[PDB]
Amino acid sequence: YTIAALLSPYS
Amino acid sequence: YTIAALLSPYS
Amino acid sequence: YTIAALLSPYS
Amino acid sequence: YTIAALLSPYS
Amino acid sequence: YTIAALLSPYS
Amino acid sequence: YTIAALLSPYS
Amino acid sequence: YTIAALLSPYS
Amino acid sequence: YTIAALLSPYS
Repeated sequence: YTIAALLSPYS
Repeated sequence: YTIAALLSPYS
Repeated sequence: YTIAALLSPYS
Repeated sequence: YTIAALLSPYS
Repeated sequence: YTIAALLSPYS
Repeated sequence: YTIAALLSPYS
Repeated sequence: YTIAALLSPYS
Repeated sequence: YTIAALLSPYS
């Protein structure tokens, strides 16, 4: 399988 | 702010 | 007799 | 994905 | 902050 | 199969 | 001839 | 996964 996820939360 | 992200999942 | 079978399961 | 299989049964 | 996530993949 | 999960996030 | 077989796969 | 197979060839 293949998975790609990106998360760049800012405050 | 600045954000740069790249994702190239392959299968 | 003769037999030929191929199986390439992927996940 | 990639798959290559050959079968030539003879009788 | 508060976060709640559940993942139960099966095969 | 069987699965049981509980999540009660508070803020 | 006589044959007896049982299979109960579970998931 | 689950698999169940039976084969009783006779001659």
